[PDB]
Amino acid sequence: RQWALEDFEIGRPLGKGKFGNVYLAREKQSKFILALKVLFKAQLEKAGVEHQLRREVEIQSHLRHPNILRLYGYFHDATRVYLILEYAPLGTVYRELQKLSKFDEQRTATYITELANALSYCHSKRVIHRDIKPENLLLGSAGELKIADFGWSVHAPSSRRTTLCGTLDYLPPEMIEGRMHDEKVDLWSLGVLCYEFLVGKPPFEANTYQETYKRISRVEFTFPDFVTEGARDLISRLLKHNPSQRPMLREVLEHPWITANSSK
Ligand SMILES: Nc1ncnc2c1ncn2[C@@H]1O[C@H](COP(=O)(O)OP(=O)(O)O)[C@@H](O)[C@H]1O
Ligand SMILES: N#Cc1cc(-c2cc(C(=O)O)cc3[nH]ccc23)ccc1Cl
Ligand SMILES: O=C(O)[C@H]1CCCC[C@@H]1C(=O)O
Ligand SMILES: [Cl-]
Ligand SMILES: [Cl-]
Ligand SMILES: [Cl-]
Ligand SMILES: [Cl-]
Ligand SMILES: [Cl-]
Ligand SMILES: [Cl-]
Ligand SMILES: [Mg+2]
Ligand SMILES: [Mg+2]
Ligand SMILES: [Mg+2]
Repeated sequence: RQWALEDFEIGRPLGKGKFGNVYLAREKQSKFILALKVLFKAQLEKAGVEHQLRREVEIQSHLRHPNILRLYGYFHDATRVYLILEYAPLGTVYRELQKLSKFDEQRTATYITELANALSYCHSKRVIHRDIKPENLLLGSAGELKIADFGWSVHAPSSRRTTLCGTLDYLPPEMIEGRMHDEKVDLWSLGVLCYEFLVGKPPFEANTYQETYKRISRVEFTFPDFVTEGARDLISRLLKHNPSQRPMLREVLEHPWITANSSK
């Protein structure tokens, strides 16, 4: 029913967020292990992001998919808001990529398949994530990808602007430009992730914000020699300036490079 902080024993920090921290926690009666995303009311209020927090909570609450992190509940006290999340025990894809440097084709196709299944479910409800990046991709007990952090999620179509000075690396041209956008934004982010998984760095990475913006807007990227023909084909289809030219998620799931390398 109605949770309070006294119902949990808090453990180690699991990760740092923009508006507070995520902690491992145990519900006192059941001993059930979960993650508490803690946000500071004063920081949320100064930034004026309460409306986006309401969307994170309302959207994530109603999603039910094995590759989407569950949001079980929420509560608040005088200074903080607490999101009760499903705990992802194998950490982030971000950490996995720092350890391994780059992923082989099998691990990449498997993660892309899991991501495409999760996004296909979101898009069936016109929910667009818009913040698909390695730090927001968690790993379950079976090493399965779980999409998390619905902080920027909205119902499609939308023209809302997400980050003002944060990383642009995963954003499509229509989002960085402030244009109307839809489900196709997640398809572009899928292409950026596929490239980063195989190469170790996102395709439009640059020293400055303006140079990253320029690269994204002109779709300026090249492949290192080791990237195979099949991976180049899928990435080139996803990274199209025109969102209408981006494939459907069923086309990604049936791509010959995906079917040849996916774990299933
Ligand atoms: N349920 C979870 N299980 C494990 N680690 C988590 C969980 N949720 C978040 N984290 C960790 O905390 C970080 C921040 O959480 P996130 O929800 O993305 O916050 P923010 O909206 O501030 O980005 C993640 O990038 C990850 O490192
Ligand atoms: N549970 C919960 C929750 C609480 C707030 C909130 C409440 C108040 C309040 O009722 O006083 C003040 C606030 N300032 C920033 C957030 C915020 C927003 C979302 C959720 Cl999910
Ligand atoms: O910290 C959060 O969960 C969200 C609060 C609303 C604004 C966006 C923000 C985020 O995920 O970046
Ligand atoms: Cl605002
Ligand atoms: Cl380690
Ligand atoms: Cl919305
Ligand atoms: Cl140039
Ligand atoms: Cl241009
Ligand atoms: Cl070549
Ligand atoms: Mg995050
Ligand atoms: Mg977030
Ligand atoms: Mg990097």
